[PDB]
Amino acid sequence: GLKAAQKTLFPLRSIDDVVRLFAAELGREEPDLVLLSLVLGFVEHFLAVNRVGLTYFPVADLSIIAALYARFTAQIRGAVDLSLYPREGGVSSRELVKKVSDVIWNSLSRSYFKDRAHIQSLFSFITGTKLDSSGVAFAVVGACQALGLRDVHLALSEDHAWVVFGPNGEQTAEVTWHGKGNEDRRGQTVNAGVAERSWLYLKGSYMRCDRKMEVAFMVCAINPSIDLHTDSLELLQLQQKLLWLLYDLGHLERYPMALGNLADLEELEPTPGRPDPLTLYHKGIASAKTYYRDEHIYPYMYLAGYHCRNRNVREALQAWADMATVIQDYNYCREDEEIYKEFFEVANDVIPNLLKEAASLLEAGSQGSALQDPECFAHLLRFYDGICKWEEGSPTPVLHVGWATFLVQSLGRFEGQVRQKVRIVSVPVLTFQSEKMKGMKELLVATKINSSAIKLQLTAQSQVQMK
Amino acid sequence: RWRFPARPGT
Repeated sequence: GLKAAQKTLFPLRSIDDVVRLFAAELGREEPDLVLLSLVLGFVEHFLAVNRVGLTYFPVADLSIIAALYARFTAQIRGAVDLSLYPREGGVSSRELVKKVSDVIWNSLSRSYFKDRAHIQSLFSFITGTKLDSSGVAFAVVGACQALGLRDVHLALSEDHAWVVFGPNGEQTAEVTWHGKGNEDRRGQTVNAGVAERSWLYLKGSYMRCDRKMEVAFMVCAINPSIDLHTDSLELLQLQQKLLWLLYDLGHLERYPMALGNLADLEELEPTPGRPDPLTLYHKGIASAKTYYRDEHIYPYMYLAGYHCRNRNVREALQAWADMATVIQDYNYCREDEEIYKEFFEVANDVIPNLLKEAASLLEAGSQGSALQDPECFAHLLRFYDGICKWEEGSPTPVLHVGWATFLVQSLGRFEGQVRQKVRIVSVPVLTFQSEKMKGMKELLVATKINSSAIKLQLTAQSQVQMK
Repeated sequence: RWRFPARPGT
């Protein structure tokens, strides 16, 4: 049962009408996740997946949306008999959460590409029987709301989603898959992953959503992609307007990644009278420092990316150095491969390209070049230091010889006279945390870097060729 | 393609 007050804005005839619906729901005791996800999925389908016939905006008629809502609530209420799972004290049981997870899981198409765009929403679940990884977690939370289970909430790391529930909201349960070819842990807590200090569980400093943050998640989950070359302007506008709505109400306060998304949108198409992208990226970092012990990587990656795109080399290097300063206190574990790929691409592709362009510009007489700034060299060294310290104590190594040629090249982009200015001190001035960089210190100021010795010190390799 | 909601980059 949609309530009478939920129906009065239909039909939705524009972006702004969708925004009004979100504003109305966010003003309610609890925003209706099912309704809002169905609307977003409907509007995304007809703006990104199939634009045949589009003349302005795909009008969302109440009859259509209500029929979709009824399919969802019918399935869930039919398959989950709450009488089998008595609720001690206004809180849900692990068995109940697992049952809801199973109902969503078991509904899905037997075989489909899980990496497709536009399979995030309950519209996808209902019309295509398809969901992406995190979409399954959202759908479990939407189903639990539909069942009246006020204590079940979405939990988010930077690369995974699960639920919290139970007495004081203190229980965790896996409800979806992560990655590819990992083994399902649905029903289990996340405690092993927290205890092993993996990036995937953020040492426990992950997001525990309220209902409003769950709305923010579905908005971040909007995918404006039409194809590899084209985005939907309509969906970008919608996402941007919804994020500002949430921002103004306070619901992005504890959501760094949403703040960075909003900053990226503002760079693309600034809203008059709003904060600059940089202000927003800094707010994201502040959010991570305030609520999550400064244990998140992506607030710094968002900032660095902005600086990189705008060829602020100094500030890009500083932000990637900061990114490494966070990662150093993690152990690199089996399902952390996405953050490995991000650091690998920065070290072995992005930074080299940036420094190569800097080198051409210096040849053409640029002033205040990062390549002549010793604090820029210090940032490069701190980036590598953090990666090396990350590797310390980890169950799987990080560095290999495929990193070493890029390190030598990048070091060599700074002339010896620049490199000499950095003073490396023990516990521009820099202090290394990692044993690998401490051993590398003397190699760092020679006019021509000793490539071979660098390679030996960065990697496990301890011998040179026999012959 | 698929990326985790609000992950930076592409």
